Amino acid sequence: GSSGSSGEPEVTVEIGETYLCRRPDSTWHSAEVIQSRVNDQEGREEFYVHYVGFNRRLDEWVDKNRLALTKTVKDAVQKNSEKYLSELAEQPERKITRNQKRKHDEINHVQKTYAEMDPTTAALEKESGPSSG
Repeated sequence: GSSGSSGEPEVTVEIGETYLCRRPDSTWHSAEVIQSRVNDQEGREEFYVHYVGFNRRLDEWVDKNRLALTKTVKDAVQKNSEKYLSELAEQPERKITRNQKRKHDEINHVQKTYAEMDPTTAALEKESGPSSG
């Protein structure tokens, strides 16, 4: 499928780096990006590239298209021979963690009882006597 595009990325140019600038000879020639500027009156972009292999009385602004931005544009992606990103270091990756807890307890109680006993008890002694005789 794929017919209607819904959004697209925006290219970008980097200063200090070298790019392939088109030439009026069906060819491309490297050119260091001096700086970058935008036209308000015209409403376009322009990058002052320097042809490191032509003349010193050159150095002129160019257009993004005129430059080589991604394999997308180039002389021909028939062969294409280049290395890959050359950068290795401690990649950003971390995720600490921790947790703990504890709880304890114990019931308690006391009880006691008593009883009251008898102290002491007893009787006396009855008696009697006659009279006659």
